Amino acid sequence: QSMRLLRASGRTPEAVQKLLEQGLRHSQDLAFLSMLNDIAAVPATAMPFRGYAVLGGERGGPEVQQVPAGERPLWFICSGMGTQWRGMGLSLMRLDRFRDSILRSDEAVKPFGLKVSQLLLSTDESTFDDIVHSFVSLTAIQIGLIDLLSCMGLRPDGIVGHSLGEVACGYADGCLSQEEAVLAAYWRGQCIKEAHLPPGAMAAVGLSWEECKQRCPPGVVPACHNSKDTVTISGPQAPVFEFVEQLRKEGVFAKEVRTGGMAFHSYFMEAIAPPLLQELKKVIREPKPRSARWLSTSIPEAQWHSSLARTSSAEYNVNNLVSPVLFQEALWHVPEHAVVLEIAPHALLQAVLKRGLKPSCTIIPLMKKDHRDNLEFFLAGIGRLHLSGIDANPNALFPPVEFP
Repeated sequence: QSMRLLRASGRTPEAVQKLLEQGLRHSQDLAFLSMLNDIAAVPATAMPFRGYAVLGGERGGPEVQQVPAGERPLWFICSGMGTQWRGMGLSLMRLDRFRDSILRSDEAVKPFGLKVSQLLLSTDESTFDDIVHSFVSLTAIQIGLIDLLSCMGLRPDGIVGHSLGEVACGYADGCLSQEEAVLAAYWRGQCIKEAHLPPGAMAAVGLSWEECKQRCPPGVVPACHNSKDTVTISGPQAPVFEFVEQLRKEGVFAKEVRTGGMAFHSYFMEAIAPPLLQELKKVIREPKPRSARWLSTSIPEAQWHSSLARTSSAEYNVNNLVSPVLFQEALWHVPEHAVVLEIAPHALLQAVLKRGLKPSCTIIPLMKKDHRDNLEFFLAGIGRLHLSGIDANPNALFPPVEFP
């Protein structure tokens, strides 16, 4: 499985192009490429032009640009809202560190008879229609992506999650373990499955959160504060569709969100809190404290200096399911020149992230739903870190090659 990321640096664009050209004409010499990648670690101060190319496959045209001087902070965004699709991650399964993560996850769900790998390796179009399947798979993949990133020594300066994403976030913050985090996905899924709730629904709507609060029919609530003029509403299905229709009729923006007839982050879920709280309290014994890096979207800023806030307990994670997603409010804290990575099997939030952030923020997705080959895509993403001054050596992602 030849494909490699090559990164380059130099005091002139032409230096980098020439460099990339050489790697291209030595595509199959891994010892050589590994060397080139070690070389590229050079301050913009010294060598203000950086470039990259993914050798193997064809998103492989080179990218070169001038890097600006200085420190840029790295931010992890973990998506959650339904980023599932038939064949997630088989793409990335070629990276041993990734495959090893997922198998390590399988270990956590060996009981309950579920193989996340079997799930991903599956080929049934209905396979991810199951809530528990999706939930675990989503979180599995996020952990994998996190592990890939961490192997290149990438420590995030800030972490922000969205619904289920706050589980991944815990893992990223080193609050939850792989075992802990994966079961959190499982139980959250299982408790819901078992509940057999009425028919619910959710919808993205181009009103303000306040306007949403006011204009909302009874039983239908604002659920996710995605941006300043985008909010996902949530409640019993009948009225959710009725609302989205009236809204379209009057030229507001209004896109259904597939969620399996479910009203998440609403009173509906309140039913499932006590069972979930039970199970999770078993899984997260001696809960760990959350760091200042990890901004919470379940709890609002004002009650952050708080006990529920203090740690990522079963109490914290149950609250997440019930409480609304205060995402935009967290985004407000991401600084001006942040590099931001969407950690998710699909980059659903790219739109909202771009919208709720500034030209000087750089936003990098790591996977695209149904992409020809997500390794290429992910590698490209890693290339983009280079172009943005972040030091991330791809050599780490592949087997070593010393002494030819």
